Amino acid sequence: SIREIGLRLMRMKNDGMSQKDIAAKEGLSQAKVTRALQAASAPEELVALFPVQSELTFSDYKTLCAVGDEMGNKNLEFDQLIQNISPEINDILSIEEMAEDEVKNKILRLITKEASLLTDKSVVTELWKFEDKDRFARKRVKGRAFSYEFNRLSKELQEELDRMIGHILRKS
Amino acid sequence: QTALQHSIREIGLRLMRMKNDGMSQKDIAAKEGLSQAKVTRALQAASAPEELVALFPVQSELTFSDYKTLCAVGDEMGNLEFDQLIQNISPEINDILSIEEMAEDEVKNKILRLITKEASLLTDKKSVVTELWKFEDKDRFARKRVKGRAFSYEFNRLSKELQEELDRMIGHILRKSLDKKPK
DNA sequence: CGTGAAATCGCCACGA
DNA sequence: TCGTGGCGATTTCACG
DNA sequence: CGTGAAATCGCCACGA
DNA sequence: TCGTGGCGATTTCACG
Repeated sequence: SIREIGLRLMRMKNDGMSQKDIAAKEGLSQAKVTRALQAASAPEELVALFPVQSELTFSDYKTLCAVGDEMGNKNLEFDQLIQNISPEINDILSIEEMAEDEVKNKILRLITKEASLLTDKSVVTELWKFEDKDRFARKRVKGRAFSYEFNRLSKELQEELDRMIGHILRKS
Repeated sequence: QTALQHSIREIGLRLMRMKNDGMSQKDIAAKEGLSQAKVTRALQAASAPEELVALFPVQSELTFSDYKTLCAVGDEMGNLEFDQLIQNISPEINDILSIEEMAEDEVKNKILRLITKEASLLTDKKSVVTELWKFEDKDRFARKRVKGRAFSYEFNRLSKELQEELDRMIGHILRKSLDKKPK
């Protein structure tokens, strides 16, 4: 709600209009001006996540701005987050019982979750999914170094997997 | 009535009887009239592990030199330990009594060479780094590491071409694992 | 300085 | 024996 | 609780 | 801008 009104007032920030005039070019209160503008800066990628953007509280957009800064504010890191929970987002959007306001709530608290542990490095990439608890394949990137890590897979696989990488290097 | 030997090992026993009555071996080397050295060498063998003493057919073809390397093996392993070991080898041990031609000559050198071997693989029981392409750079590298039933490939500072290459290639390989049909 | 849920280890056991 | 699932015991790890 | 060599990390700089 | 060797600055690691 306040969001749209925000992105709408935003364009008139770049039109060369000062909050003042706008608060008047809309019959709105200057305070509500900064409110809206502020809510309009929140990280879109997350904005989108929410299925019923109408139930978002100004506090929500605000907390979102926070989950953003504390996280730097750049795309890829978001996308990193977006996926680390993407399945639960769709998971919840499957439940039927809980109201729509309870959904966003659950969803929000979720966005503050990742934000805290992923900003406390551990950039991984579950390159496979077994139904087994222990058993895995993953890639890990950190600064100027990457590494793959598998566990509990066929010795042949290991074999196969050794043989190859040895080459790609040899191809240098 | 029974007494006096030369299977060197027996002498021990007696001297062991005596050593127990609080008698310096130095005394013994005189009481009985032998060289302190040997009196220890004696005793030394008299302590060779009874069990391991067994596995041998002709304990008479056992050389001191071995006997040492035996009690050596006696304790060198906590001194359940003896039993399990008698096992792991029991086959290949007996699997040698068969072999037609060969008496107390190369029985030892194999029975031994085994008992010890399959008795060393016990006392001592982690990651295992390895290199792939030792570079020239300071900290640029490509290694494999195996801390268990889990392996992994480590890499530092490399051409984004290299990554993708693997990235896609690893996925290539992985994917190969499985395709279901029909209808 | 406990806590429980999630990733892991440890060890048993059955088929090449 | 050696390799690989399974399943319970234990370590990790973010909270309260 | 040092103490140095080697393994890593900071960051500044150079060519599509 | 971004992706890549370089070398100083520092953290790792096994001992004495």
